[PDB]
Amino acid sequence: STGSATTTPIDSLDDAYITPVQIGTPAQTLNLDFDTGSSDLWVFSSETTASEVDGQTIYTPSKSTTAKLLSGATWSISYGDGSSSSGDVYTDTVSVGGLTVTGQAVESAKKVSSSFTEDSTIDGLLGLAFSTLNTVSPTQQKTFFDNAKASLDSPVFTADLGYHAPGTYNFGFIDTTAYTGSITYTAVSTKQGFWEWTSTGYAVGSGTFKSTSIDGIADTGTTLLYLPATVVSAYWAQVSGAKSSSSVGGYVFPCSATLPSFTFGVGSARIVIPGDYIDFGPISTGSSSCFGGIQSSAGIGINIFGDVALKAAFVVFNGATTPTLGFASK
Repeated sequence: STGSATTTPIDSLDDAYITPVQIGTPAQTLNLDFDTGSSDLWVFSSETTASEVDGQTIYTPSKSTTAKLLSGATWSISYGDGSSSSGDVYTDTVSVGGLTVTGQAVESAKKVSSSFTEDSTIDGLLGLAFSTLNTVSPTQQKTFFDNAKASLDSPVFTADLGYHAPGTYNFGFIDTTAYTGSITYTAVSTKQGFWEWTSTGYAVGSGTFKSTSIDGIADTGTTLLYLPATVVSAYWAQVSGAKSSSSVGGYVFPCSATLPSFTFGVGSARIVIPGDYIDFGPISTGSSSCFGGIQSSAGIGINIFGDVALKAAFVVFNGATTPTLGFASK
């Protein structure tokens, strides 16, 4: 079997992407944030603290004939951005783009932190990292992809994120019309639970390519590109007036600037991020100071190939016995 679903930016900056997901019987459609950087599928629900819901669509398990409480199971998760959520667990039928999993753990939010409440466009998250990071206790649960894997024509999914435009998540097949040239595959370490790989280096604008290993994770759930301070400094030094602002929380630059591209290496291949992709607009409404899309990972503890990088490519998440990552231009 296969699935194919369109994923849509939540706002004009591509801060995140939502993909419609059918949960329960009859279907309850929720718009979820597909996150290759975590492994919980959780949703706003009829159990969510009422004050903490502001415009989201909720999952009501009592209205689903196929929902069953997973007795005793709870979950609790905190993300790199400081946000969090927690609750209990149902199993139910879950379909993404025509692909159906029965018995999927659907984690029902009792509590969510303010950033989730404040984002009315996201009804929950669908984790696509490795199931070893799933937070359900006392019995850890499998991700949607993990559950679907054996039924899929091929044990893969692909992320094809658009720049200021819709894109596609495919499950079980590689759309050879969706990219140009060939796909370069690179090794993955699952040791931390992530789609962790090593980039072979970088270039800034039309500059010469710097060969250097950069360990990081492919994370659709993170907006920006987080890299070592050396790399980030090298990039922003090519933008007149750019500086790191402790008050704002990263590199800013004059909104009058034309940004250079940023190239990253995948084995011998190269993915080019256009400069426009690195512009995240005024730090505040009307400001002439703009926020940069490439930021330092120092103090995160890991480098993150977030949406800024991934939307410049067609990305294959290969969940074969020996997982790998593929990148193509598009």
